[PDB]
Amino acid sequence: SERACMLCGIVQTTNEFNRDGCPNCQGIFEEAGVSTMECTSPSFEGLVGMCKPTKSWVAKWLSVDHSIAGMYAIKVDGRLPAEVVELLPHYKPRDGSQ
Amino acid sequence: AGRAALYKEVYNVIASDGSYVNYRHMALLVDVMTTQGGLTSVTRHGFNRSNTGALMRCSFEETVEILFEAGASAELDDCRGVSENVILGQMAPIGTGAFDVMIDEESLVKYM
Amino acid sequence: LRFGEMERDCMIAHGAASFLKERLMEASDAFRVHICGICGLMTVIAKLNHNQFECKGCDNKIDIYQIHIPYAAKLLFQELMAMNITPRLYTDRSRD
Amino acid sequence: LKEKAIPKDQRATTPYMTKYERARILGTRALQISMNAPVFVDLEGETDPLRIAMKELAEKKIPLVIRRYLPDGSFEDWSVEELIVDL
Amino acid sequence: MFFIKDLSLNITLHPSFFGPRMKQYLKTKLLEEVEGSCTGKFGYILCVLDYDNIDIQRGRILPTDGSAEFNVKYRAVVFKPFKGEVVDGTVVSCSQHGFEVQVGPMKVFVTKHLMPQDLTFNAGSNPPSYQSSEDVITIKSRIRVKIEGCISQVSSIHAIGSIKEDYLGAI
Amino acid sequence: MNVSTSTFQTRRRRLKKVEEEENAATLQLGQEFQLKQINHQGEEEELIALNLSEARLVIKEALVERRRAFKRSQKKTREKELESIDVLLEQTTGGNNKDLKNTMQYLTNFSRFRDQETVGAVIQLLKSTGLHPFEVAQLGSLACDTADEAKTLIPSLNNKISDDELERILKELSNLETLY
Amino acid sequence: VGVLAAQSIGEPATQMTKVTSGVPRLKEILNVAKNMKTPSLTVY
Amino acid sequence: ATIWGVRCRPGKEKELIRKLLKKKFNLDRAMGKKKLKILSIFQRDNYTGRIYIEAPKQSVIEKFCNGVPDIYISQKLLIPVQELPLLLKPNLEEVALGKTVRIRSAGYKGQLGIVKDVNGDKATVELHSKNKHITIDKHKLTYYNREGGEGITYDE
Amino acid sequence: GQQYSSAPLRTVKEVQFGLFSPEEVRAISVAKIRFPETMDETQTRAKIGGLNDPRLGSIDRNLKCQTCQEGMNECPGHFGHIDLAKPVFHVGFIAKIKKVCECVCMHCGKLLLDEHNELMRQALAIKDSKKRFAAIWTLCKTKMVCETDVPSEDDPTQLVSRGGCGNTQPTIRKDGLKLVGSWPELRVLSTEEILNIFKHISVKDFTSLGFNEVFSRPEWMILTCLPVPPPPVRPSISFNESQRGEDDLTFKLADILKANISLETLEHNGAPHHAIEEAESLLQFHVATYMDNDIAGQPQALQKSGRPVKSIRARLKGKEGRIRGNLMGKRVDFSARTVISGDPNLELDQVGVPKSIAKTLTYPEVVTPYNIDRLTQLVRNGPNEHPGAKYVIRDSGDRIDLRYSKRAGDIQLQYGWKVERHIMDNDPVLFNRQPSLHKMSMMAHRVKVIPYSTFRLNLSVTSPYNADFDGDEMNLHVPQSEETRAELSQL
RNA sequence: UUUCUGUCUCGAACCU
DNA sequence: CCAAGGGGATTACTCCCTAGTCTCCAGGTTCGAGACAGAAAAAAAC
Ligand SMILES: [Mg+2]
Ligand SMILES: [Zn+2]
Ligand SMILES: [Zn+2]
Ligand SMILES: [Zn+2]
Repeated sequence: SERACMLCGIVQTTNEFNRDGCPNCQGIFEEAGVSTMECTSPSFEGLVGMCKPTKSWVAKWLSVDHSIAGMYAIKVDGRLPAEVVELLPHYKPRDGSQ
Repeated sequence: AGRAALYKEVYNVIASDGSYVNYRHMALLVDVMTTQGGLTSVTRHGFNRSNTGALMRCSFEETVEILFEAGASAELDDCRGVSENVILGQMAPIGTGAFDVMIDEESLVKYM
Repeated sequence: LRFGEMERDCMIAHGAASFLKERLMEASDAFRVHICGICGLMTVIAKLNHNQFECKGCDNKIDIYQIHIPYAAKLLFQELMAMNITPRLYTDRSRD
Repeated sequence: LKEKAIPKDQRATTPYMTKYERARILGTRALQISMNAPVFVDLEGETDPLRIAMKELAEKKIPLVIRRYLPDGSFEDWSVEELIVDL
Repeated sequence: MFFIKDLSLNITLHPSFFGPRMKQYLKTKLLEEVEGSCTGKFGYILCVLDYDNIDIQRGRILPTDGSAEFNVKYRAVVFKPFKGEVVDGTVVSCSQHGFEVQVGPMKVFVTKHLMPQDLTFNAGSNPPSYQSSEDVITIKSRIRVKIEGCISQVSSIHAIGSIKEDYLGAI
Repeated sequence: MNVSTSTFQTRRRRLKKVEEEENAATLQLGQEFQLKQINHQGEEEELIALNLSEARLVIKEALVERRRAFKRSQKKTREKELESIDVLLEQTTGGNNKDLKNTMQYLTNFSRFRDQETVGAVIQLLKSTGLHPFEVAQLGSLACDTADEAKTLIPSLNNKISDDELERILKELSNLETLY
Repeated sequence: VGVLAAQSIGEPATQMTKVTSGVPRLKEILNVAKNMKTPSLTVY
Repeated sequence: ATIWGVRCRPGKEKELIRKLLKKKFNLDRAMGKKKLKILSIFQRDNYTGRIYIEAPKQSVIEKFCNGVPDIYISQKLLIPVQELPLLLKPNLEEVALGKTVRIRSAGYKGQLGIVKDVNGDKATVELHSKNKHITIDKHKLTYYNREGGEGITYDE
Repeated sequence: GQQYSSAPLRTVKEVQFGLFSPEEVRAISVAKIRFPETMDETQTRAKIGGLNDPRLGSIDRNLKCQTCQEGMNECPGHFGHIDLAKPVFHVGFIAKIKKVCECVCMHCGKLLLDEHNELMRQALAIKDSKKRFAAIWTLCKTKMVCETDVPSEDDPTQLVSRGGCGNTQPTIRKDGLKLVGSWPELRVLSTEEILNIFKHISVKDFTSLGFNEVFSRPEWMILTCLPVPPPPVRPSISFNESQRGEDDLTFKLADILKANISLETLEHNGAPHHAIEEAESLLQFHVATYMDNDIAGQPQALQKSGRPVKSIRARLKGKEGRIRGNLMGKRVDFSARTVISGDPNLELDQVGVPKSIAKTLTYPEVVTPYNIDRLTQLVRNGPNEHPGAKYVIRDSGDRIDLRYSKRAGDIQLQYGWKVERHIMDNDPVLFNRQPSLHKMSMMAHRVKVIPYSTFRLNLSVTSPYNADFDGDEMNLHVPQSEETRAELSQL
C-alpha cells in the first residue's frame, strides 16, 4: 500500500499519493511529465517525520530543510526518471549511489 | 612443633569418641599437610593450589578454572598419578602398575 | 551400574590396578583414538578400510599412534579443543 | 639411555616378593596358559589357569622378570626365580 | 647414502607363540617388516648387519592384553638421496618427457628444460633414442646425473635430475 | 600408516611446526644427521661412513653370517661372483622381494675395490684426514681427476683441504683402483 | 598409603558422635581456620 | 543536535513509528498553540529493535511515550554529535511358536503355557500359571487350538 | 569402535596443555561453517556448510562420514571452525588478560619493569610459572607509566636507555565482559588493540610471564577463530520422527553464527561504529555464555524454553559434570545390584548369587585343551539353564548369539575362541556396599549359585560392610579377565 | 532365509 | 661561625576495612510433566 517518493523521500499512503502526491515536488513532476506512482517505490527506509525542517539539523543532513514538514525518507530504492534527474542537477541519489 | 601439635589435635579428636586409629595414618595426614613450608589445608585453596598434575587437580573442586590455568601456563601434566591415569583409562601405577612384567628369554631358552 | 569415586578409592587402596583399568575401559567404554606425533591431537583422518593414515595440518602420514581411552575422556578432550585448550598426547619423555 | 638401569648388583629393593607382584604374575601366567602358552610344569589334571600359575610360582618355574621402577625412572631388574616368594 | 645407523623397532607378538623357537619366528617377522620398506623420515632401509650378535632387548607384557612387545635394537645400512649430489645410473624406460634413470632402488627423472641444446629425441630408432653432437643416450647406457629435488611417497622415493655442468652425461 | 621405527635422539619435538632445515650438500644436515651419534650403551661417538666396496663387504659378511645361523638352526671375474651372489640371495629370501635384487645388481657392476686388504687400506688412509664422514665417503666413491672438478662436485669442501693434499689423495685412490 | 590414611581417618569421622570436639573439630583441623570457635592454652 | 536512541521490541518498528505519529497528529489536532516538541522520530531496519528520536528534554519523550507498548522508555541513551553523519549517511546496510500348549512329563504337567522361543529340541514356554519361563522338550507337549477343546499331539 | 588398524598400539603417558593458535585451528578444521541452519532445508540431511556439516561427522547411521568414511561407531568427529569477524575475549582468561595488560605497555608491548629493578630481578628468580607471574603482576601494578629509563647502579646520575614508549599506563577496571581503561579519558579497550599489543609482546617478555612460545603465547588467549565441535559432542534428541530437538550447544553455535554473520554484514556495509559496537558486544556475550554460563554480575543466557542454556563449563562443572561424573566415577556393565540376607551356612569368603543374576552375568573364558569338554558342554546346554553361555566370540571378533542360533550344538569350539559362560560357583566377584566409607567395604567373594532372588552373604562380613539386611542393597561386579580374577583373588 | 531398539530435561516422593 | 630543626612536600613502604567465589555425603528406586507459542509470508491448488 504505502510507498515512498524516490525524488525527495516523502512517504504517504497509496490513496494519498493518488489524491495529491508530493505537494513539495508536484511542480517538478508536472514539468518532467512523470506521474507519482512511477516515481514512488515500495522499499524505503529512514522515515523521519520533520516538524521544523528549518531548524532541524537532520533536515539539513537530508537536504529537506527548504521544504514543508512531513515524512522524508533517507533511503528510497529505485532509479528516479532520467528526465527529472536532468531537470535537477543538484539532486543526488538517496540510495547511496553516485 | 606445628606438625607435632597438629598430630596431637588429630589424635585428640579421633580418640574423643574412643576409636583408635594407627599412628602412621595420622602421621601421614600431618606430614602431607606439612610437607610444604606451612600448613597445606585440605581445602579448595590448599593442597589443590599445589603443582601436581593438572588433571589430578581439576578432579577436586575447581575443575574448569584449573584447566584454564593449565592451558594458559602450559602445564605438562605428569601422568604419574592416579587421577590422570584413571582419566586416560590406563593402568595407574597403584600397586600392580608399580612395575612391569617381562619374558626371561634367557631362562625360557635354558630349560628347553 | 556405576563405579563411584568412593569405590574407585577402595580399589586404589586394594591395589587392583588391573581391575580398575578393566572396569573403566573394557567393561564401560573403550574407544580407539589415532593421534599425530607432532601435534598429539585427535585430528587423524584414519581410513582403516584403505589403511590410509594422515593428520592434515601437520603434513605427516607416517607418525600416527592409536591409544585406547574412554569415550568420556575422548569427549572431554573434544570439549577442551572446543574451549581453546590443548589436550596433547606424545611418544616420549622429556624430563626423564 | 641405559645409565638409569641398575646392574644385577647394587640393587637395594627387597628380594621378598610383594603381594602385588604375586598377583600380577599369577594373572599374567593365567592369560598365557588360558591362551595356549606352554606350561612349564607337569600337570596332574589341573584345568584352572590360575591354579596352574600358582603351581608354577610355587616351583619357581615362571619365565617372567620385574623392572622395579625407582620413582626417578631408573629400575632394578629382578627375576621371578630369584624372588623369594615367602609370604 | 650408504651409512650405518643404530635404530630400534617394537614388535607385537602373541602369547600362543612362546616356545623356544619364538626367536627364529620373531626374526623372520623382523625381516618381513623391515626388508623392502622405505620412509621419508629415515629413508630406504637396505639391509641389517651383524645378525649373530644382535642384542634382543627384553619384552613387555601389555597391561591387560597378553601380547608381548619386544623392542629390538640393531644397526643397519640405509640409503637416502640429498639435493645436489651427483650420482650415476641406468636408463630404465623412455618417453616424450625424457627418460628415467635407475639409481639403486630409485628412478631419476631428467626434465626437458635441463637437457643440453645439442641433444634431442629421435623416434627413427627402435626403441626411440636420444642423440647429441658427441654423445649417444639409449636404454643400455650408463649416465651421470645430479639430483636436484626429492619427493618422498608412502612406500617410495622419487628423484629429479639434471645434466648441464662439465663431465656429466654418457661416460 | 604402519609400525614406524624408533630412534635414540630424544629431541625436544614438542608441538613444533614444520621447522626442518633444508637438506643440501652444504653440511646443513637434517635433525638425525649430526656429526655425533648415540651408541648401544648410551655412549656418544662420531658418525662413521664407508665407501661402496666396504658397504658391499659388510653386506656380504652379514649375509654369510645369516646363512651360518640358518644352517645351525636347521641342523637341530664378473661371470661367477655375480652368479654366486645371485644364488645366495635367492636361497636367503623368498624371491618376491626384488628390492634387494635390483640394489645388489646396481652395486656389483660399478664398484671399484674387491679385496678386504684394499678397502681396509683405503679406510686407514682416509682416517688420517679427519674430514667429515659423508665427504670422505664421496672422495672414496666418486672418481675425480682435478681440483677444480672436485670443488665444483662438492662446493661445501672448498676451504677444507688444500690443493696438494687433495691431489695426493686423488692419485693415491687412482692407483689403488683394482683392475677387476 | 595415602588412600589408606584417608580411609582410616575418615572411618571414625562418620561414626563420630570444655573445648570443641567431634566432626566440627575435625573439619576445623583440616580446614586450617584462623578463626577458632573455642581456642585454648595449657600453661604448665 | 539532541538525539536519543531508545530500545524497543525487534521486528515491529514501522508499526511503532506509525502509531507514534498518529498519536502526535491527533495530539496536534486536539491541542492549540503549545504543541509537543518532537522534531522527528525514525527507526533503522538493520539495527533492528531500536528507535531514534529528537526532542529538547527527556520529559517530552516520556509524556509522548506513556501508554505506548513495546517501547522500553527506561532504556535510552545519547547519540554522540560526532556519530550523527555516519548514522544518517545514505549508504548503510516353526508352527509351534506362539501356541497354547500343555506340558506332559515334568513337574509343571497339566499346565497351560505359551511357546515364546524354540532353540531346537527344547521349547521355551512362559507358564500360563506361574510368572516363570521354562525350557522343556517340545515333543512331549500337547498343543491346543486358539480355544480349548481337543488336544492335538505334535503332528501338525 | 573395533577394526584392525595399523599404527602402533600404546598408552598415553603425558598431557601437555596450551591454547590453539587460529592458524592451528584453520589447519586442523576439515570444513568451514557459515550457515546457521543445521539441517532440514530442502529436506536433505546433508546440509553442506552448516552446523552438523557431514564433513564434521556422521549425524546418523548413514555408513559414510565423508571425511573418514568410518560410520558413526568409529569416526571420532572432526572439528569445524569459524573465523570471527572481530576478535573476542575468552571468558576463562579475561582476568589473565587484565593481569597481562597491567604487566605490559599498551603501546610498546614491553614489561613495565625489567632486570634493572632489584625487586624485579628477585621476582624473576622464581622458577615456577604461576608464582613468578604473581610476583611480576604485584610489582607491575604499582608502575603506571612506561618509563624511558631507569637509574643504573654504576652511577646514580648515569641512566640506561632501556627503551620503549613514554606514555602513562592506564588503570584498568572490570565492567561486565569488557575492560575499561582510565588514563581521565576513560574508554573501553578495543579487542583489536589488545590483540595487536599482545602480538607485539617480545619473546623473552612473555616467556618471562607464565607463557611459552610453542605452548601458549598470550596472543592466542583471545579468540579470533572459534573451533566448532563435531556432531558426536552435540548429539540430537527426539520425541519421535516428528519432533527432533537439537542440543543446547548446537543452538548456542547457531546463535553465535547469526551474531557473526550480522556483524560481518555490518562491517562490509556502512559502519556506524555504534551499531557495530552493539553487535560486537552481542557476539562477545554469546561466545561468553556459550563457553561459560556463570558470569559474575551479568544475566545468564536463557534458552528458548527459558531455562539456563547448558554451557561447556557446566558440562565440566559439578558432580554431574564430566570429570567427576564420567571419568573419576562412571558406569560399567557386568554387574548387578540386589538385596542382602544373612546366611550362617555360607563360608566367610563366599557369597550367594541368584540363579537369574548368574544367568545374565557372564565371564569370557577362552577355549583351551584344558576346558574344551566343559565349554562345549556349556555351549550345548545354552543360555536358558544355568551352566551355559549366551555368546561365542570367534577368532574374527564377531559375536554369535546362542539363543538366536538353533545350531548351537552343531557349533564346534575351535581354539582361541571365547565363550560368555554364566558365572559358576567358586568364581571371584567383587562385593560392595554403596556407602564405601572405608577400605574393606569392597571385597572379593567366591560365587555360590543359589536359587532365590536375593544375595546371601556370610554374616560375619556385615561389620566391615556396615550391612544390616534391613532392606539394604549391595553391588556385585564380575571380573572379565584372568588378570582381573587373579588380582581379586590374591589382593 | 527379511534383526542389535532408545532419548534428554526440570522436578517430586521414597529406600539404605 | 656553628648544629640542629620543623616542616615543604612529596616520595617510600606499612597496616587495617567492604564487596565477590564456591561448596555444603554415597548411592539406588520408581512417578510425572515439559519441549513455549503467535504471527505473517511463500506456496498449493479448490
Ligand atoms: Mg541397613
Ligand atoms: Zn598433527
Ligand atoms: Zn570422518
Ligand atoms: Zn613503554
